[PDB]
Amino acid sequence: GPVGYSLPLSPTGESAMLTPPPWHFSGEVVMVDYRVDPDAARRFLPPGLEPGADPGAAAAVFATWQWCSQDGAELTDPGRCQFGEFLILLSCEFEGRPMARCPYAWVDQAVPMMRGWVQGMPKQFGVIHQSRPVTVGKAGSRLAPGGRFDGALSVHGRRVVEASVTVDRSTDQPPALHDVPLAHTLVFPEWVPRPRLVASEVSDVEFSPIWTGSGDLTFFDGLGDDFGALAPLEVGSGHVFSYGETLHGGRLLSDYSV
Amino acid sequence: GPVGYSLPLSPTGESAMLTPPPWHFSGEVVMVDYRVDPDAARRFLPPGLEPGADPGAAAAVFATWQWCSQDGAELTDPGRCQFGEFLILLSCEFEGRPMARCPYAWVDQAVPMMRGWVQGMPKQFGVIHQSRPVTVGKAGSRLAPGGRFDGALSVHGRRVVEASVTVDRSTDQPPALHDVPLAHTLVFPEWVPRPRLVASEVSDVEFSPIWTGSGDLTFFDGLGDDFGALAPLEVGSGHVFSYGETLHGGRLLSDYSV
Amino acid sequence: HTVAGPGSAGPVGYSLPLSPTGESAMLTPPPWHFSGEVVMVDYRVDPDAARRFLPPGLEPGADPGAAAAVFATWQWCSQDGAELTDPGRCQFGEFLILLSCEFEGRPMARCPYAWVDQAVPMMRGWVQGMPKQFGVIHQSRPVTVGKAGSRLAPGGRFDGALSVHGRRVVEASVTVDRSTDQPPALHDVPLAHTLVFPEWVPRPRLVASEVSDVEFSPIWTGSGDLTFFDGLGDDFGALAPLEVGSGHVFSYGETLHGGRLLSDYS
Amino acid sequence: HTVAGPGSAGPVGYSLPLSPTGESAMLTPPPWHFSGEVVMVDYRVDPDAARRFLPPGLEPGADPGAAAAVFATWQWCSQDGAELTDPGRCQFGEFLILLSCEFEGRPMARCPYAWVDQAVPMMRGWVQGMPKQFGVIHQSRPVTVGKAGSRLAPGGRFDGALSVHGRRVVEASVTVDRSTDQPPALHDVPLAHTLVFPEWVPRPRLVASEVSDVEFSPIWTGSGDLTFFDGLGDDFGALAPLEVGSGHVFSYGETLHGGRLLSDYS
Repeated sequence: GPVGYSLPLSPTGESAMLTPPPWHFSGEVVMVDYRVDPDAARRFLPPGLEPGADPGAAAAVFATWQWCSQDGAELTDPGRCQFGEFLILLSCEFEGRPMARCPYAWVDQAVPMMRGWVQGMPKQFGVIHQSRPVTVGKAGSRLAPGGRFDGALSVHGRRVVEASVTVDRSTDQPPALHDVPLAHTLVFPEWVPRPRLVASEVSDVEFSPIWTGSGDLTFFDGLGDDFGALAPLEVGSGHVFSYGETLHGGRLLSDYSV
Repeated sequence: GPVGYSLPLSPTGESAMLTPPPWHFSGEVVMVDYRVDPDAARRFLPPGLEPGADPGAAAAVFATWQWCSQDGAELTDPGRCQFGEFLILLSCEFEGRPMARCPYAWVDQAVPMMRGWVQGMPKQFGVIHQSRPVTVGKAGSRLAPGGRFDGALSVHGRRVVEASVTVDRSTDQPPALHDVPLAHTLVFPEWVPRPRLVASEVSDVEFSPIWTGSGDLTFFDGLGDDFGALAPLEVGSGHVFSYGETLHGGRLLSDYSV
Repeated sequence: HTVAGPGSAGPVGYSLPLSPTGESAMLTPPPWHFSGEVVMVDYRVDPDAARRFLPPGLEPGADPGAAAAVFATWQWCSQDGAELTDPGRCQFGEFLILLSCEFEGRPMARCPYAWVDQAVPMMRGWVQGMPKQFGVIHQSRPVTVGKAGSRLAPGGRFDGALSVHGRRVVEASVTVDRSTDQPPALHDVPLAHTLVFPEWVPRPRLVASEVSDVEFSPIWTGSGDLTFFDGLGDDFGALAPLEVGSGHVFSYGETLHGGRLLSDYS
Repeated sequence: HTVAGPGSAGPVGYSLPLSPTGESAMLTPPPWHFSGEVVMVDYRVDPDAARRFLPPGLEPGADPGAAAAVFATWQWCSQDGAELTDPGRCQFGEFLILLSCEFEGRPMARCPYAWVDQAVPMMRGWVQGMPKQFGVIHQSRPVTVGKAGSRLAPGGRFDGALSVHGRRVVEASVTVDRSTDQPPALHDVPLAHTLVFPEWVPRPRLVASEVSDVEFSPIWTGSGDLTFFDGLGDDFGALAPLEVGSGHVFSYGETLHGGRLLSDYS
């Protein structure tokens, strides 16, 4: 019968929408650390995932990614290997180890959306805009003190998040929530339901120098009251940097069996 | 902990991308029946699904849909309740009962894509164009003898299917492959794998008068050799009609257990 | 040199890009035929605000406060019908504002703002003086089978929405009650546009679009709802509804031929 | 009446839509600043075919067969920089063909075809005579961390693709070998355009775009590859490569001010 890593199944397996991991990623990030209501954050954490050592720590993350499979084949089709993304990250712990929970994420390409659900990452579809550094001319900012970088998310035609970073300095200190394991819930609707708590296993994590400065972040109505509960109480530092990793698969944290 | 019919989980369950079934559909269809190589068709049928009483019968189906949940809430946001689709259908049987297998499908909205995978329908993302009947002016065709209606699919920026129907007459005979149960394979990649063969349960199936005439159908390179194997040997009748149904859930055909 | 014509040298075309045979041109010469589906809401505008969008030569409407918000989806083609076989090339959606005005005692409509979702109609709009910009436009379509939508029948509801640069800026709804053969007033009068294009190295002209073979389906009418939201600026905001009137759902056809000069201001 | 200026009556603006304050206009007055990333392939074109795209006044290039296929992504803003805070408003991608030509002994480039993926740049292109249509344009970006891409270093590969109306019509690749400070010839000369807009109720002018503060990063050069596919018509097809030369990857900036008249054909 037909086969494949994913649908659609086909006689040779080549038609599958997704390729088996590992996948490599190289991206550009614009990120704002912020303070969330810890009581609201707790309600997005499933059983086994406990409040951060700093329960109020969150982040809003804009990124643009290029990705490919182990053979690098997607790289020659920039239309197939690129996507933009906006995510929320919440600080948490599993058995005393710091992690990040991603309660919400939006992307602008279908393959990364479906591949997100594969790993338990709750990706939906949206329109994501992000400033890029320039090195010539005047139409933009440089990676240098005073440089400003903006991000915006619209979902279903409504502008729901805007963020800005004005950088002051370069550091080798990665933003905390972008240098911990991500703990997701693997679950898929039952058509004819055993959620599992899992962590994504990554290797070869690499950061450019991090440009950091002041952050600004605003949420707007249009995603519902549940999302609104994660709006910033206060906004902290912003970071602009490049990031790479190899994403290998999942490790089971808990299947909630007894 | 947070809940929901699907990701993202949230404290009240409202953030979920998908709503529980049943879902209602009302659509406009442009469909071409064609002859496929029966040996190529057989290779797309999983265990338990056997060749049609007419193994060579296939169809190419363009449709535009409006859909909503039981409460009808999506209908007031046309941007959320509409999508376009192109599908291939192959004739098959399960335990002596005629069904259709959908080996390939493309849609232009994320919610229907993910909801397709929920039901085992192998939807990917593409750009789908479809002619619409007009009732005034000269810029189009009427639902009347001589009226022509076109469909086109581009995937990753490549034009891969084009079809046309010129209708001759109205009938009350639904196209065979659009009036049988659909048999899908429920399977999702294993991140840390028990495919199931299922049929979609529908009710309240309704057709407009069917306008039927000559069909034309062309495949072009750009989807791979596996897809190419399903190219038409011969092209038969085309049909233009409206269609409604309520989609309730799955029934298990086989879980391949022993 | 740019007109295909006797002894012409350079490349030619009705529009850019010019090419040796003229086939490359983005636009085709008129006439163009249109067949569309409309969801329209009549509303009351501040007449003093409306007046400031009317160029010299155009006087306030017989009812100066009469306006309309118009959602439409179109199919179009040139005389040879060639575009109709490529639905991806011959379809677009649109949202327009219309204001009641008059030229020398004759009712017309001014379109101060329009958004479309395809480039060819956008440019062709500028050619005729219609001020089209790009946006995302959604519109309900009647259904005839199933439950997922409304029928053209009493109680049927039809919605429209416009987003521009990722902000939701107009939402409209009509719930129809009854059918009539009375076309909405602002959809059955000449449109008066201003022809002007930026100077790179301007002399505006007031023109009317000449159309023929105007055709309406039966008109389904009932209550309208209309809301403007921030994101298009205060100039646009001045045209927000004071009160919202009847909504209309109908099909429309016409042939558009070219422009007639109302004034070149000499 | 359409210029904001002393005693002006009607609505005003640099372009449509006109409005009481002029704020609604789709376009802003120049100058505009550009900062971009380019992936370009030099190629050999049929010189006799190229000649037919050159209007009177423009002579064949010193090397008549020299052409280029250019992929670029841009950020742009007006003098006040206001657009830069809305990345969704200030970015676009582009694919262009360039042909070598001369005006009165001076090297220039003719752009017979261009496609962009945003409406404002499309219209602003027509304003300056650059024949821009709408398309989908993809372009590799260098990476500096990780494995999912190429570095600006020997062996780095960068790709570009154009689809128009859902058909894949151009694909290009560069594999870079070495860095240089020598800008690609067709990206460091004035562009000579034809100003023409359809008449609704045409007098073309040959113009050059005036730019300042032209700036190149170091240029990464190596082998180029370039393939045209059917779907843009035979006029465009005539410009397909006979042979493909060097590819170049670099960053580019300039300020664009306005047009200079080369000939109004009087």
